[PDB]
Amino acid sequence: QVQLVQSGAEVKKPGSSVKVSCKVSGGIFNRETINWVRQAPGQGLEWMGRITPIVDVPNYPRKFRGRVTITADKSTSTVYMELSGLRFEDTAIYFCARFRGHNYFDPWGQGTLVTVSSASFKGPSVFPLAPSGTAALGCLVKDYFPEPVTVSWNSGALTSGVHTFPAVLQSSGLYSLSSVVTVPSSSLGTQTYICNVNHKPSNTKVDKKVE
Amino acid sequence: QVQLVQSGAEVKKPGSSVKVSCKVSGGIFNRETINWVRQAPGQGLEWMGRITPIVDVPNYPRKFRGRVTITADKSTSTVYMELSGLRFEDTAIYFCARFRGHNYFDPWGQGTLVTVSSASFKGPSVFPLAPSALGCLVKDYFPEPVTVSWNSGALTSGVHTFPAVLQSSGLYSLSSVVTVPSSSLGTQTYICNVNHKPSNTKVDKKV
Amino acid sequence: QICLQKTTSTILKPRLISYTLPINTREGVCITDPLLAVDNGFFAYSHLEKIGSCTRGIAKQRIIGVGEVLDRGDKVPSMFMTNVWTPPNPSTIHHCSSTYHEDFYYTLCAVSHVGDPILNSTSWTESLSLIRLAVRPKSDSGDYNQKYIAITKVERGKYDKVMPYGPSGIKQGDTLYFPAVGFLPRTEFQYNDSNCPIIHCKYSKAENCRLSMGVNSKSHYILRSGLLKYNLSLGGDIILQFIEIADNRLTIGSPSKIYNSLGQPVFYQASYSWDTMIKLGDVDTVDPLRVQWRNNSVISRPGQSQCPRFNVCPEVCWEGTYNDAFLIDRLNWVSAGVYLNSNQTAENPVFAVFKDNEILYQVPLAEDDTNAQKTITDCFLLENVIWCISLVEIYSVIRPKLFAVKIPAQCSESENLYFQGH
Amino acid sequence: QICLQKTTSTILKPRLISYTLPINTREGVCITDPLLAVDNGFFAYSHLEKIGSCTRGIAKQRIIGVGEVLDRGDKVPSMFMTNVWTPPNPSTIHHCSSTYHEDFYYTLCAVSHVGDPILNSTSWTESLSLIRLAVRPKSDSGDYNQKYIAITKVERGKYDKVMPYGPSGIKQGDTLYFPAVGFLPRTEFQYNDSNCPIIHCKYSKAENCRLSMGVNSKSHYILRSGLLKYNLSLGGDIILQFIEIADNRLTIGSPSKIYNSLGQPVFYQASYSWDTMIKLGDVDTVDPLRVQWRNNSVISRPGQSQCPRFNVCPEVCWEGTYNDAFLIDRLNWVSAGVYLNSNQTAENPVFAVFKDNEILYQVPLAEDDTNAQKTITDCFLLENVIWCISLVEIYDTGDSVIRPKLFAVKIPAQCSESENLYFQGH
Amino acid sequence: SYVLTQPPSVSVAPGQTARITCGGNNIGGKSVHWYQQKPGQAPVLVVYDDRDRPSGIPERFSGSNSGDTASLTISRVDAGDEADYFCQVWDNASDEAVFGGGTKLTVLGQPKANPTVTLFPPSSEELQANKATLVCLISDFYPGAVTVAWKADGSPVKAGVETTKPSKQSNNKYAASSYLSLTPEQWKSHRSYSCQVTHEGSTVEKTVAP
Amino acid sequence: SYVLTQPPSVSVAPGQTARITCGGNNIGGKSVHWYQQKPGQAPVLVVYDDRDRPSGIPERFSGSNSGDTASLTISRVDAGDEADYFCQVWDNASDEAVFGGGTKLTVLGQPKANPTVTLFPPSSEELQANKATLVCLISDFGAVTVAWAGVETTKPSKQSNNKYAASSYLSLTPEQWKSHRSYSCQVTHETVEKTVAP
Ligand SMILES: *[C@@H]1O[C@H](CO)[C@@H](O)[C@H](O)[C@H]1NC(C)=O
Ligand SMILES: *[C@@H]1O[C@H](CO)[C@@H](O)[C@H](O)[C@H]1NC(C)=O
Ligand SMILES: *[C@@H]1O[C@H](CO)[C@@H](O)[C@H](O)[C@H]1NC(C)=O
Ligand SMILES: *[C@@H]1O[C@H](CO)[C@@H](O)[C@H](O)[C@H]1NC(C)=O
Ligand SMILES: *[C@@H]1O[C@H](CO)[C@@H](O)[C@H](O)[C@H]1NC(C)=O
Ligand SMILES: *[C@@H]1O[C@H](CO)[C@@H](O)[C@H](O)[C@H]1NC(C)=O
Ligand SMILES: *[C@@H]1O[C@H](CO)[C@@H](O)[C@H](O)[C@H]1NC(C)=O
Ligand SMILES: *[C@@H]1O[C@H](CO)[C@@H](O)[C@H](O)[C@H]1NC(C)=O
Ligand SMILES: *[C@@H]1O[C@H](CO)[C@@H](O)[C@H](O)[C@H]1NC(C)=O
Repeated sequence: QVQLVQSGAEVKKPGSSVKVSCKVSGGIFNRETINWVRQAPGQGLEWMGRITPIVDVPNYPRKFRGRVTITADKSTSTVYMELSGLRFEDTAIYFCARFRGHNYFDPWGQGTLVTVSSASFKGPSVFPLAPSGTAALGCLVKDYFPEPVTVSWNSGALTSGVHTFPAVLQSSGLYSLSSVVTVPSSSLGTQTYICNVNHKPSNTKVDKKVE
Repeated sequence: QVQLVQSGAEVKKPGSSVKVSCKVSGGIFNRETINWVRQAPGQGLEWMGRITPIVDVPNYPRKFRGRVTITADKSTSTVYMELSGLRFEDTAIYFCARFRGHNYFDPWGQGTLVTVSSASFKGPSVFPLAPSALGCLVKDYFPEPVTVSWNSGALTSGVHTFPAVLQSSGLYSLSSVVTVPSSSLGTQTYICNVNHKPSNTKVDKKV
Repeated sequence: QICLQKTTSTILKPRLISYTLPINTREGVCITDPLLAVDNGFFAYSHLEKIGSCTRGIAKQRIIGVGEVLDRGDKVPSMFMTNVWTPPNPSTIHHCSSTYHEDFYYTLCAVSHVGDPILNSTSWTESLSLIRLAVRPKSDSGDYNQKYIAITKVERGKYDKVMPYGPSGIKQGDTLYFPAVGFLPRTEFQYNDSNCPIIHCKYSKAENCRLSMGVNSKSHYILRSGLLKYNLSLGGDIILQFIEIADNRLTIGSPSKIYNSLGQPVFYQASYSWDTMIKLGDVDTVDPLRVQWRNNSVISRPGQSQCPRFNVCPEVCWEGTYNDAFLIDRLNWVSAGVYLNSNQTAENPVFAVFKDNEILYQVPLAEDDTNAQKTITDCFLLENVIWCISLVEIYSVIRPKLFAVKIPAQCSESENLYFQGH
Repeated sequence: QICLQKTTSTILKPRLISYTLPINTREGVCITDPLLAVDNGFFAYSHLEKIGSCTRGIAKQRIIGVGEVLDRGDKVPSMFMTNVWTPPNPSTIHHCSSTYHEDFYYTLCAVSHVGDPILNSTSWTESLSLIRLAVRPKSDSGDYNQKYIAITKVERGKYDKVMPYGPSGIKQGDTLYFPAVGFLPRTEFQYNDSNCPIIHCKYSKAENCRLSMGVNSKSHYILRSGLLKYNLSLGGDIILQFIEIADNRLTIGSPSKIYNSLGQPVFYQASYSWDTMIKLGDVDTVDPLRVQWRNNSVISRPGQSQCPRFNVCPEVCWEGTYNDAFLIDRLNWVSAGVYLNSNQTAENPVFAVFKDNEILYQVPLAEDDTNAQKTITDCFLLENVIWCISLVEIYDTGDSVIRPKLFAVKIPAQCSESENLYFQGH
Repeated sequence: SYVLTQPPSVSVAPGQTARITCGGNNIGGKSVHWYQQKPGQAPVLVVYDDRDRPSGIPERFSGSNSGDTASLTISRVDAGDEADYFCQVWDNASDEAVFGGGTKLTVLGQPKANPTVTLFPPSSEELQANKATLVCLISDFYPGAVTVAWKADGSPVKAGVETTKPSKQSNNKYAASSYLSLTPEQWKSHRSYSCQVTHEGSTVEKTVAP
Repeated sequence: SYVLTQPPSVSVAPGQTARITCGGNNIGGKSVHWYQQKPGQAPVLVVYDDRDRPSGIPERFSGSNSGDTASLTISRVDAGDEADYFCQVWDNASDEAVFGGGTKLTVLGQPKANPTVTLFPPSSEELQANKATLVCLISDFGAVTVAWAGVETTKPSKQSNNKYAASSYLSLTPEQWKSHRSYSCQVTHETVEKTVAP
């Protein structure tokens, strides 16, 4: 029943640092051994270190030397991974994971995408894709950086017929994506449709009514 | 992982010297063996020397002894290479690289260009290239680089800035041409904006 | 039951389990002089942490800790400390030994201002102390959790001095027994040189057995293994009573352990001289102490040039390492432990399951040429599965690591059906 | 494990590894009398710098250093010095020998005011000292990093004097053993001339073995190899005890070394007289010292006129060089070392992997014929790859200097470039 | 440092058995565990202890380990089994986890599917922002390869276009997008714009007009 | 001292196999290492110790060394394999690294596109400066030969759409630009001409 939930995506300048959190729920926090593992684009999984709160002394592989600092807070049932001196190659999804059988990992946190970049963050502009059996309407999530963005419809109430398309990278170094929903033409007059756009890196949320 | 970041480009007169830096991050600074390798145009790579900061005694091939000085600063985790008595033939990209296996290099720095010339810094002359496409001739500047924008960045479509040419005088020229609708000549103003930051010259030319 | 056939190494897959314990390894620090005991789902552990050299570094901390061994749901034994105590002046605490009884581990140690008493025996004034630690401590409970006792009455018979000498002991009812050693003046030690087996040993002399009962041929003391008995029924200030080991297959007093397995006591004595084959067996009587040593031909210990691994000819030598084994099957007399697979160096730890004359299956714990020293193995049932936990001193510096190894109940289903039939 | 077949091909590719150590050449300085020891991921190193002549120049500096042998992540052994000591009168320190134990290398040296005691034996007053160096020295923490001890108690039995004599020794438990030599007056030496093996040697006389047990036929002393034992458990005053080598295949006392390989000790003794085939073997007993010498027919050493390479007939000879070898496989008795491929001159270092009667594979360490002298080879595992480090005393062409160079050579696990489907079939 | 070696990719037909190997020196002496990772999400444990299945994992997933090669065998391969598969051991010598490089499982030869195309003009709000974007969304096609070309009136449009790589949807068909960026003057200066999508020799087309 | 000899150029089409050589006297006795360098970038190690691959380098890169010839063979060559490939040894005699001359590998990933020539006469403003420059701009074409002798021509570059662009200038005197009545530049690619008259 243990569950691991990580903090949201971030963007950082080279040379800076980032601190990712893994909130542990549903077990004896003191005796859980929490490991960190990262995954860079086009590469595999890389072990980064671990800690057991009752011992509270982390271990790391020597590849990362002094760059990684792992801590634990019994206050919050939270383990933190901090990575110093960020480099472009540190752009990756960072996972926490619980040690089992003294050998394997189960379960895993959902992952945190950390982008290191010279360009600062930028939240998106959101424009409505007005519609026309079924009709098609959507939201244009334009000119954001970096990934990722999440789109939901009617705060999650509507998920049937919702296609959120992967993003395009453009000349500017900015991304755009679109999310559309196919819907009975009949209800267009009376049913309300709102796209909920979230860009964690820029700390921006947007709600937009589409009609 | 070790990574190697070098200082920026340098333009130097013959007979002067230049000091290039190689910042080492990751690894263990005192025990990394940093080599220097230069790449002259139209010529292979050439080993120049090395240092291991725990020993702090560099060594060089006999070619470069007396002209190359390599030092290490553990307080900044930086290795330096100084080349004195510069000649034209020292024009090259200089790389640092970390020794591995007692035999190969991994990784390399991004490289530092060193250009050696008798020329003095000089802003360019800009002559309009009239259509019968239209362009701007950025002539007789030194050193590289210039940047050309049109209508102050408002026109980024249809513009091709060609790479420069180096004449016997030691000064560069280049051209930037923009293709525009044959009808647009009447009611659209085309201005190329040339910036030569090395000489701190900006020119605005209406074409 | 267990696999009783010779089998390849892949049937054993040891795992490291010391990451849940404060064995905080770091550069510039050495963790030395360890003990492990495992009893009734609890454990005792001790070490000495030094800043710098394992040998010459400043003593920072001696921990004496207890905890529980439990299945967290993933069907493996995990160790968590529950109660830890640190004595003042850790450089003075030597040769600790731990015994479990009901609510507590009782740990008996020597106090010394002259270093290791074994190598400074004519200068060491006998001085012992005991710390009692509850395995399940409770809030606001007086001295239930931690209770210190310095011993001041020791019955030692003809011995000048006695001392704990081994990692762990046993209870019998409400009487505790610790592995121990007695220092007897050599001039008072009588040994018939006809008891020295030198036939087919061209270079051995008949005097060699008696001379090798001390750490050198002219030592002031000889050393005799035994037990220190601590009978909780007497009450008040503890009187420890020394019980000497009987003289069957007598070798120099050395670190030993006594433990219960399948309802009966078993004894292991390290081979610190010329009889280099492993010394263990079922205890015949506890007082007077007499062990039915196995005639084991397959497990030995690394030595030096005079008494190397597998030597059986009497010589004057003080050589060897403590590498114990734990009986896991009395009917077939199968034991499990870590030996050092090397002749004249302390290297190459190998976890093995063995009978008197055959290693059934075994697996290296590390690479060829890995330095390793003391090993201490204890096995138990976790639900209906046999597990062993082995503390191994192993080698940037030598450190105690704890391994856990599941013992296979059968060799394979087809072998099981072939041999059992029915 | 290792390639066990003779291979004419190029499976050895030695690499230079001194560039990480403070061995820095200077014009006009000769670097002489080196030592190398390697144990448990640490090393000891020594040399003498002389201004001018290697033999008659001004003693500048005697380096005695220790350090670490690390795998930095590129799967090769790299050497970093951690602790260096230099005595203030470098001309007086001779014949250092290093043995590792726990935190330290212990280096035993001879102290002399009459030059090399081997060449001035009657005039040398026996004087021995030890420098102890932490392999990982620590701040504050006094006396631990460096400690100098004059030895006052030496048990030498029937020998008039004794001395360390070889680059490195071994520990067993808490006892140290250094290769050493004892000086015995020639008049006290008992030897039966009929045992001298002259049977098929037309020009050898029965007296030849006994005469060549000293550095010349009329020498006041004969030399006998052995060990100097130092038991660290005793405590208090240091007591060195000499252990003479047994008289099976006895040659003149000469630089030797004792080392552990695969869990047991092994001995090499340099061939400094008429028996020129390599002397090495498993040690049967350390005390008394007896070696089970290999009957090796392929590895020898260069000599001079009377005892050239491969000579086996007794002669009156004091000639040869120290070129040791390190056992890397006991089951098949395979060893690795550098030998000098020349008959009457010290020249042409070749790294070779060999059995008693056949060289399996070998590579020259220099690209043309090159003067070289002493070589010292120590091998060990990096994970599960066998590596050897060899110190080679050499004339270095690049800078016109005499100096030690250090090579690292990976021993191949596979014999062949490919699997060979002809021999194995389908 | 222990090293695991996996093939970079393995491809099977639907319903076949897929075999992913994981090589290492005497790997059969180590415990081998396997994780299934899809491009977005966290790894999922599919085999542990060489050959055991966690709760909720289909029996179709089974592992073995012996000698120098461990293997994950997937029976009756589903298109939803497309993922990157990582083997993992714990190296007792360095005391750290080691992962193989991962093996991407492609299920080749799935049923062919024609793309659905939807094209949106610039919105009034965007036009008020002094920009214009044409949005062409392509969904539900297989295989995952499309070429898109924009036409303004008749002429082709090469500037301003940005098109995605195809990526798999949850239903195992592909989706992709292409964006034509114009100024509001360009959008008004032409009569119609067209997004043309070619897949497997056929073409679907949509057009918008200001 | 020691010399490594590499072929200057090789051309392979996508999907095929490219084999780069590096020759040296008994190079089979030394360890040979290989680096990939793309224009304006740092070299990247792709093969070390004759035949071993670094992490992150795909299995398609293979290396062999024997006799007097070491080889780097790239299987199923992508366009992204376009680079200069250098071999390297460490010469134990001189104690120095030695590099081969490098082999320029070209992947023919596109159809043969032919140039677009634009010739500009000397501006009136330039002539008032007592100078004259005719500008010969060649775009959207892998290499060409320009023909007009005070000439300065650039080496071909690669555009944002993976095509070749180059320039060539002609420095003439104003009295010389006025002396004649026609000037032309021919561009030869696998010619095309432009003319300007004062
Ligand atoms: C014995 O004790 C004395 C102090 O009483 C100490 O100096 C000496 O080092 C000790 N010897 C050993 C072997 O520990
Ligand atoms: C070293 O001395 C100790 C103390 O007397 C002794 O026990 C041991 O046997 C000695 N070792 C040797 C090799 O003589
Ligand atoms: C312990 O002491 C009690 C009380 O004297 C006695 O009854 C009992 O037999 C003793 N047990 C042992 C094992 O000596
Ligand atoms: C070992 O052999 C002896 C006789 O040498 C015998 O007395 C003893 O009982 C044997 N041990 C066992 C466990 O049978
Ligand atoms: C260890 O000693 C035994 C017994 O003498 C011998 O058979 C074996 O060969 C030795 N092992 C090694 C590696 O020397
Ligand atoms: C040898 O000793 C004698 C006697 O003291 C001395 O005269 C001579 O100089 C010494 N030789 C050397 C080389 O020091
Ligand atoms: C000397 O050697 C010869 C031949 O080995 C032998 O006959 C003789 O007995 C030995 N001893 C003496 C004292 O001659
Ligand atoms: C060498 O040969 C002799 C016989 O000449 C033999 O006694 C000795 O054992 C041999 N050495 C070995 C086998 O190591
Ligand atoms: C060295 O001596 C051997 C044996 O006498 C002889 O065969 C050979 O020709 C000489 N020269 C060499 C090996 O170069």
